[PDB]
Amino acid sequence: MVSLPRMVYPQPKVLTPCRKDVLVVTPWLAPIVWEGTFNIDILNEQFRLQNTTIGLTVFAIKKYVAFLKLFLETAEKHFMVGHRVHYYVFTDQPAAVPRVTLGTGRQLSVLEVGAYCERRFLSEVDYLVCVDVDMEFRDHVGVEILTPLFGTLHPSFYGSSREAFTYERRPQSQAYIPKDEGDFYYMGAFFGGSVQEVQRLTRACHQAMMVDQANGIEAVWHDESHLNKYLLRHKPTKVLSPEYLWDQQLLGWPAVLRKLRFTAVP
Ligand SMILES: [Hg+2]
Ligand SMILES: [Hg+2]
Ligand SMILES: [Hg+2]
Repeated sequence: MVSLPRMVYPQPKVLTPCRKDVLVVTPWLAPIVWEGTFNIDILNEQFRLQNTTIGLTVFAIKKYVAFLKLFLETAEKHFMVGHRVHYYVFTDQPAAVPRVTLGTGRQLSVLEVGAYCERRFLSEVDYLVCVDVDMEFRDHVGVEILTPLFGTLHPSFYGSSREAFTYERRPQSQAYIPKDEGDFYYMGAFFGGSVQEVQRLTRACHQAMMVDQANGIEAVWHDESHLNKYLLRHKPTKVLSPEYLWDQQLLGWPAVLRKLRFTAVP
């Protein structure tokens, strides 16, 4: 909206790719976010000028409440630092949520479950980021991921052929995807977008899972199977590389990953 201020940074080189070892744009022209593809100063300026607020949601039930301290402490060091952040922790144990110190412009809401409106999200944040709690941030996760709708490449399948993707393969399921279809295998543990697009996705997923239930079938990878069907039919406007969802104990640290940003806890 507003003009960016004068900024000094390296001139982009038209005849010089940022990365030659990986695909940085999908065939529907959505950027695939890898280290080296973005200038975070330009993006930070663009998003701050819009006074962007990012909501980060996590479900922590039963034993999972134990992961909240590290998750939030590391989010404080690496997630959207400099921007407005609203954490939404859905838990069955409100009194067990750790007292974590937050930087300025950041807040946390605890929502008790068994149960208990979506309209709140529309008025409180601009973007929603949905992740799992048994994780920790190890490096920068910022506005470079923000877009109307994004999915993240599952770390175990980014180099796999589509026939190997663990999509739901039974025609009887609403999440069904035949062997000759599919762009990528997205992990269900890290997706997001504008509030409107995220609610559209979760609403579609919920409806599809109910149809399957009534039909006596459960998709091979549950919610993740449906997320993949949804993103196959509604292409994400950005796709995050595995830098954003990794498991070093299980997969090591490949040369193609210049940074390990959000990882599974051992
Ligand atoms: Hg969410
Ligand atoms: Hg669902
Ligand atoms: Hg979904």
